[PDB]
Amino acid sequence: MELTPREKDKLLLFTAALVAERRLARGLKLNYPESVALISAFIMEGARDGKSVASLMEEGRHVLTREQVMEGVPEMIPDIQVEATFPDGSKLVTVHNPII
Amino acid sequence: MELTPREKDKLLLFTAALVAERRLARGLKLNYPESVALISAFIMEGARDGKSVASLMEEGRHVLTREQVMEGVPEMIPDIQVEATFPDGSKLVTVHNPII
Amino acid sequence: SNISRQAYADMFGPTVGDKVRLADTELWIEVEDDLTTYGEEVKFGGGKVIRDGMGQGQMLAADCVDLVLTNALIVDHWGIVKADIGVKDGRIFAIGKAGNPDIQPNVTIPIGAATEVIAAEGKIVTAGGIDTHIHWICPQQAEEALVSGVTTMVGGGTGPAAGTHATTCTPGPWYISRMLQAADSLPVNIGLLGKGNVSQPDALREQVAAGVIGLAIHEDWGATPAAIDCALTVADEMDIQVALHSDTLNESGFVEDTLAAIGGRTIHTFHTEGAGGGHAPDIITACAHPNILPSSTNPTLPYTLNTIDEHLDMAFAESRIRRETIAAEDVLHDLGAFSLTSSDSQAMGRVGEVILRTWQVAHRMKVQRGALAEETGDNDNFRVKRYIAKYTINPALTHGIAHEVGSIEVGKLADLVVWSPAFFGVKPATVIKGGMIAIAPMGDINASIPTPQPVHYRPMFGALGSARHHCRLTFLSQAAAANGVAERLNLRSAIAVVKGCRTVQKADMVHNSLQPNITVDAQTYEVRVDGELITSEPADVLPMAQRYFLF
Amino acid sequence: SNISRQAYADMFGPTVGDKVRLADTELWIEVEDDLTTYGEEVKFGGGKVIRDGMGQGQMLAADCVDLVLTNALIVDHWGIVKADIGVKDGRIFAIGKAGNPDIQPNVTIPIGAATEVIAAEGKIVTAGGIDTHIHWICPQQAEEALVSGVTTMVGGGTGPAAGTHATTCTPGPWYISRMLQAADSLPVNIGLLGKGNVSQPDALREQVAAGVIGLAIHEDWGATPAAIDCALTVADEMDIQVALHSDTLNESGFVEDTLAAIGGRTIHTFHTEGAGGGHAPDIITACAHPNILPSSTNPTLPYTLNTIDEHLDMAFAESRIRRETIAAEDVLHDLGAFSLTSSDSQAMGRVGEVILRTWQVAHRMKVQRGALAEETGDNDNFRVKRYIAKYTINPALTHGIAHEVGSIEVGKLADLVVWSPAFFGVKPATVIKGGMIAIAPMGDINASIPTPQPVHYRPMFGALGSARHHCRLTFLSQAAAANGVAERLNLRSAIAVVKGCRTVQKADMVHNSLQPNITVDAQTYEVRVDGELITSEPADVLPMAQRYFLF
Amino acid sequence: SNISRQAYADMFGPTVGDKVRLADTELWIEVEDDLTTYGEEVKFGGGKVIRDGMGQGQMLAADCVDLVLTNALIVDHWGIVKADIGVKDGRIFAIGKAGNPDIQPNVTIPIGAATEVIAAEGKIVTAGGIDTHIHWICPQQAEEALVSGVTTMVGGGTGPAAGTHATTCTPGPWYISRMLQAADSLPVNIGLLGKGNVSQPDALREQVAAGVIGLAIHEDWGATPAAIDCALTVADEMDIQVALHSDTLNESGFVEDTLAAIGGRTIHTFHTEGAGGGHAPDIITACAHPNILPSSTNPTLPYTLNTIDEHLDMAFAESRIRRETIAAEDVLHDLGAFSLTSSDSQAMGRVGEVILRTWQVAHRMKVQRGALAEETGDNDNFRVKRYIAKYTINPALTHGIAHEVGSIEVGKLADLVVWSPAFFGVKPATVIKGGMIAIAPMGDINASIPTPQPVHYRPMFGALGSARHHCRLTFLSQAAAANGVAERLNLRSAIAVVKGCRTVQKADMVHNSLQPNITVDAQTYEVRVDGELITSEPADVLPMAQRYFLF
Amino acid sequence: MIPGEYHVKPGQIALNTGRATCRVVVENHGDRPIQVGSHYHFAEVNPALKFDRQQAAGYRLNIPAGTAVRFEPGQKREVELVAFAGHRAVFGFRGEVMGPL
Ligand code: NI
Ligand code: NI
Ligand code: NI
Ligand code: NI
Ligand code: NI
Ligand code: NI
Repeated sequence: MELTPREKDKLLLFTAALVAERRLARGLKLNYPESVALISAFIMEGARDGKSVASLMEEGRHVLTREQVMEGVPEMIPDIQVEATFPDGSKLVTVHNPII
Repeated sequence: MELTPREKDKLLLFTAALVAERRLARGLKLNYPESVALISAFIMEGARDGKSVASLMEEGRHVLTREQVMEGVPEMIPDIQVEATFPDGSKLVTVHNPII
Repeated sequence: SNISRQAYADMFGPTVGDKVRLADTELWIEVEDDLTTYGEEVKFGGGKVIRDGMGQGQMLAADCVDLVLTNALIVDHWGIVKADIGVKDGRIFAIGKAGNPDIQPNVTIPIGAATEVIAAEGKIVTAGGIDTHIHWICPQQAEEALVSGVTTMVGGGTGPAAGTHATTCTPGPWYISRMLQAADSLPVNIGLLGKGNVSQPDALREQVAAGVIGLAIHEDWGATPAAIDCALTVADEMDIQVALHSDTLNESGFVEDTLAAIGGRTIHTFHTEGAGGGHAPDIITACAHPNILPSSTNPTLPYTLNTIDEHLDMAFAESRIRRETIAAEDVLHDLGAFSLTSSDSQAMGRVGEVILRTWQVAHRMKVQRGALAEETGDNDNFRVKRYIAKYTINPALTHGIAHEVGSIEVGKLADLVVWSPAFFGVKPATVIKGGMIAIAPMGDINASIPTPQPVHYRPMFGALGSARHHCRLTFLSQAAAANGVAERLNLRSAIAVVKGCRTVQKADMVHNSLQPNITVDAQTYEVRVDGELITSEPADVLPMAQRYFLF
Repeated sequence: SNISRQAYADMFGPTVGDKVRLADTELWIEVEDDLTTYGEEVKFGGGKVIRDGMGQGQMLAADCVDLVLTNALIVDHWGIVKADIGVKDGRIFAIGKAGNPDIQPNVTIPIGAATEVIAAEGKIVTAGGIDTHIHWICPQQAEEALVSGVTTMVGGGTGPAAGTHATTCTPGPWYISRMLQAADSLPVNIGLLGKGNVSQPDALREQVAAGVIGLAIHEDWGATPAAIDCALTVADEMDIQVALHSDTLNESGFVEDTLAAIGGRTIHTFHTEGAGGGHAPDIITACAHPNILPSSTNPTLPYTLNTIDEHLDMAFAESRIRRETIAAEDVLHDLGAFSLTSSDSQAMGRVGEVILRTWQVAHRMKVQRGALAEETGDNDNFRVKRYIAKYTINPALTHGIAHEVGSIEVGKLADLVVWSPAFFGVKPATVIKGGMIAIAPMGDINASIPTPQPVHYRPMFGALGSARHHCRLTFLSQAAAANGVAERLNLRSAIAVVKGCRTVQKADMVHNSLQPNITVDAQTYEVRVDGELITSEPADVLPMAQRYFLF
Repeated sequence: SNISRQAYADMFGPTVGDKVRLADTELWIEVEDDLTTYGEEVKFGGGKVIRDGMGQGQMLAADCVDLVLTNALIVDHWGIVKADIGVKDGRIFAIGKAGNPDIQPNVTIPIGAATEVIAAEGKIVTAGGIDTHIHWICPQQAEEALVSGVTTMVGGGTGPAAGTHATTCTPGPWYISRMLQAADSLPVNIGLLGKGNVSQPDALREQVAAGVIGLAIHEDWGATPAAIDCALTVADEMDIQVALHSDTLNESGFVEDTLAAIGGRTIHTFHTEGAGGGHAPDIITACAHPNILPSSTNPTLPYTLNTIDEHLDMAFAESRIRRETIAAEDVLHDLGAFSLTSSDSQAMGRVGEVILRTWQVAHRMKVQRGALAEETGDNDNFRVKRYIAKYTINPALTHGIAHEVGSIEVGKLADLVVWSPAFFGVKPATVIKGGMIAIAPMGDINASIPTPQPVHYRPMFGALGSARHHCRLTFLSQAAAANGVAERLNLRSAIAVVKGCRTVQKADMVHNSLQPNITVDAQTYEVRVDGELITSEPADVLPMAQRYFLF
Repeated sequence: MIPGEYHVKPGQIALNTGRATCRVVVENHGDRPIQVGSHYHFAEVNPALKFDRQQAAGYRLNIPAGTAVRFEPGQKREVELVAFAGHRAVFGFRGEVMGPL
């Protein structure tokens, strides 16, 4: 595999997201780190699929709603950023006010 | 648990494989690190089940086909090697030309 | 006897006339020369050639090399050749034919009992990259860069502080000293830059005397003509380099005024295209001057479909990010108008993508513009030499460290990178620092061989304590070296001093000395060279991307 | 011109009269003062104020600060104010108005070419916490504590050995020396405690002379009146502190006998409530004495629904764990009867929850008892000053290191923590040690900015090799310092000596000097102050909990 | 009073006559002796014995031990006994009865204020293992080995280079010096081996003078009679050991010629069975000679169902991997014909399985052949002493370091491993190096106790900076020590010199001195001792495997 | 498209050109296999191989560098030798020359 440090670092995000994903499924209102992890993993998989930066910047705002997260969490996350390898290399995705 | 360094290292392989496994399910053509991670995790679980080295050396070549991976990936992996604890201790499994 | 060419390549690596594809790109190199004597190649292994009385001689340590890289396919600014590489005392000893003079002919690199062996047959060997635009935001950047093949890092900062986020500056004596000490813990060659934004010369001389090898002028600290002229004056007297990030706001004047303040004195212009900073929208015109050493930062290399969308978040937004200059930059690189490539680590740049992106530009340029006028034969050798020079020798020349590193030449520090042709520019097989392997991909530590999964990059002996100190360089200014800064701070690593920063000019940039008559339209932002429009199309897919990375 | 207050807060942080909620608690602070000159605030960035000739002067390094924290909202035992913080030579230089005296008025903190900048607008800045109850069970505790905002650690141990599991003791010269050497590798200020359980003075003097800054008396090694008196005698002559964990079994006598042996001499009583150890069930009465400096360990702070169930596993079980004393403790803290909070790391305490729990107690106390008699105005400023002093200045006073750390005062070591108001007490934005950032949250190392995910705490330059040595302190006893222990062991870090341990008394504890007429009912275990019953209700939910943590 | 044996075992560990199962194997040990005085055992904890005036005395540091391991069940080559272990100055002080002579009888290990305590009741304590076949492919091997219970590592290499992949050689002065410096960063005792394949004596003397403690002769560098004789000559004059990996190809001659070149001089034969290398197919016959010290590498221990299939990838393949010799090897170990076990780290061997596999062989041999002729009583004590000696004292004797380590004897370095009977040989409870815990299983760092999950091995204080240096040994050759190599390279760790390498012979191997009349059939590869056929059956399932590991 | 693929031009390589060579019939008289290396001084190979040692003086196998020739027990075959160059000084092997020639 020859995994570089950044690929291994992203495995941490992926795993943090598996935690949140399971909790959401049980019907829990997600907390701060859970929300960030869940929305971030979504975007990375978006790039894997080959979606464009512009598309993800939009789709990212429709992953979790204000009624799926704990009180105050939406305000604790003014935006979310994550990079991933798109077909045309690494690109930065910024989702402003992801939770509404 | 008293996890030694090698057990923790293998957790990295397992997790890398969870990534590939999900992508394959979506119907994506897997890339280099994804293929290696997926075929490797398969073998480790084989040893857990108690299969012999000889069996796995064969079954390992039937996990992914040339039409499930990106172009050039089969040639980038002349063989795959991974060790796991079989009922009779740690053994090395070598799968030559895993993707055909 | 006789052996077929194919069998020969599989055994000793390609030879004269054979071509090799670089990773999954469209770039093909062709072996221009082979320094071996057919049938006398050295190979290591049971029953092979490198054995006592055979390929290994009876000479003492002083009469033989410490390390030999056998059958290496060298790719450097000076040539793409096949040969054995000898390393002695942490430095490149020779490029020739290795073996035992007792029984072998033409041996120039003697193998003895004290010789360690690295089998490079079928591999491509290159010098370590040199990034001259680092923001020391976090110490983890060195590992990321080392893994990618960059062995030297020049820049400044003090950690995740606002100043460092925005600029490449290690402010003052105290922080400079602290960073020089922290540097001993990093597995790469380091050289610091101080804050050059001051109109009082003594405040700059202190920093140079404290240890910095250059002064970074940044618009966030005030890139005014007074500041610029002041830094350049001290630079001229202390033989250090100045890196500039001009006034994007055009507050003190336009690009012509900045150029006027520079007054024909040597200077390295950071991210000359402008997206990373600089007079909007024509800082790019600077590449036409003889005293200007221009470089690009990597997020804009090469022009792709998502580039623009991405840059907006990373009124003067649209004046700074211009599709027109972004496209032109790629061509200007292909022509040799831009001479360097750098990262701009965590401040609009990716630390581990300097090498990777430089090759992506080369690929896209071949695809779009075909062969260069300098190409000879049916290969891309000249384009490969032009682009590899961008992150190796040219950065080394620009900062006055080319006497120590930058290329595979005898007498230089042995900072080498071994690559498997299928992973060239993406994931290195071995990363050698000062004669010792510092980082390499390593499999199961408990396995019966080093190859079983999981295989990922792990630190090696060359990155450990005192061994690391002995294999890395901390670059000082001539003044700091003279004041005994290394002894005062009790620096443990090897020391190198910079020189020749003021005398380098655009003409000295290897394969990248073009000074084009370039113009930028104040309104449309169109870039024109000799009146002809310069531009390129955005790539939708690139090589060295999704086929190699897990995320 | 003019600017609305809301816009002003969003730009430079809150000012006089504005209130801020601490994390997700009910605690609200209000800016009591602002040291700036409106319109002259310093801000860093492109086009901002901190630029050559503008907010940045022309002075040499000696005439300006090394680091400036702009627009910081300071929260310290002495006040909750808005101001710029200057740092020079690793120490707090000044708290005032930063800028350039050439063009700005009232500048007390000069910014020059040698000045690095940290933008603290909208952030809360505090001193680093000080935990005086560490069990050195593993070296990983330092990172955990540093990330939480604790920059100094006092305690003892030699690793995961039975002695250390149970007590805070580094037994004898050999182990003391070994730990002093190992300490250089840790990113926090350290001071060791030796085993004070001996009735032969010379055996204690050796340990103090070996390097310890205190002696921990623990019941597991025999907390007898003979032992106690012996430790206190040597403490009086060597100016070191004694930390006590009394005889829970009442084997040698009851609490009154222990108190009698102490004989009015200064002593720090560990976990004075008793759950962590001490005469059952009234060790808590010790907080009424003038020579007693009382602290609580964190697993009992604050009283919640699961506290009791949890403590049983973590005949004398029910005599040690008492709901009555557990509830009283929270109130006694709110009143200033208990002056310190500590962890008791991995021996009935959580190393990374000292700060977090102290604020949870404050919250629960406000909720249950309302405003304190000392409150003025409609805020919780006094309660915030009373509680922050518990893990900052008071621990520093108790152990004789308040001359070096403990608060944001000029001349003190620059151990500072920057917090975003929404994560106050939970997850720090920046952790500065000795003038350098030692640990901070950091995103993707290969990203174009330091913010992309995943963001987690990673070590910075201040935690690297020689830079770390220069930014941390190893506290020695006056005798060890005199015997040249640092030179003999070849300690590489900065050295500080303790003094004033014997002269501190309950009255010196900032905002926590109450000596209540407290009684404990031998049978019912009820705690009463002046006859009135002291108690509180167990919380079912707490702030700074599930909203911030992944597990 | 009186106490039942069962209750006694649960409180102080087993005593005389009690048996204990080793992990999940069929091996049962029986306590042969107990050095305590019933009713006077020392126990630590609240209210227990080790307290001031009681089990703890009033003596000064010089008159008491630094560390005491209470109620330890020692398992060493000399006996399986119950006793307290005293450690002073990083070395084994005594094996006896610990306590306070003031009130207790028969105290031989005095406990004082300076004494740290490790509770070993119910645990098995052993010396640290010694692996003499390391390939320094990566520095991560030291952690893997340390966690398994191996505290000393001898071998050679320079990192992941071809030479090191194939051989245990640190080629020449430069690399030797570099590795000696890198070694200070590793938490295990280290001794390097140089490339002994040369027919010029001066080239070997240089390496020995540079620092190596031995010379490894490997067939990949040419294991010719000329080379062998040359290495042995220098070895005889410099008192260093030679490790041999003979000519598998039979190129220069057969095994009898190699033996002839050795000429009755002391030599350590690597992987004497042959699968790892050596004259095909009878290198195994070497174990019959008095000057030969034979060892096995671990991938072939013990013979199981997957062994053969696995080895082919890890014409001369079938000549090297022989089922016949693989099976015989296990028996030859059980008889004492093979005296050592090693790994052959990442070059046909598993670094963390030396101890684990040695016990698996013992188990399988008991199962297949029953009790040894030397057994007395209904236990496996003799077989346990014979096998434990294989990776402890014998390796130490073979390489001339038995004066420093190898067994639990007074005056030796305190390299000890504590094991819970259920995890013996698999996962250690504590790993002590030079008197300090270097690595141990550790739970949640933020937990209220060190036991909550997740529990995994983490580095301790004994593995930190200067503390580590003080607790580890770098073995030098007498010449290197005399030339001041440690001072020249500025080595920071403790130094030990090797001696007695030339005088050891097969007869000196503890419990493994058998010199059998062994023959190997050139065609059928059958191994015969005195004409009788030697063989064993392949195991389908083994203990210390799937019940303990997550992967 | 194959990442890092070669495009070797067709043809052949002539090894050790311009050097004296001689053919020798060799027979393994041992009961165990013997494999000789490309650069091993032939005149000093395993004593069980019967051939004119005098003719193989200063010669090595004329095969590609790194390869070998195996001789099973009783095997007889003709091999081609090529002369050592450089200083033509043999050191090591079985120690029969240890000097020039
Ligand atoms: Ni810039
Ligand atoms: Ni930049
Ligand atoms: Ni306590
Ligand atoms: Ni405690
Ligand atoms: Ni070997
Ligand atoms: Ni080996």
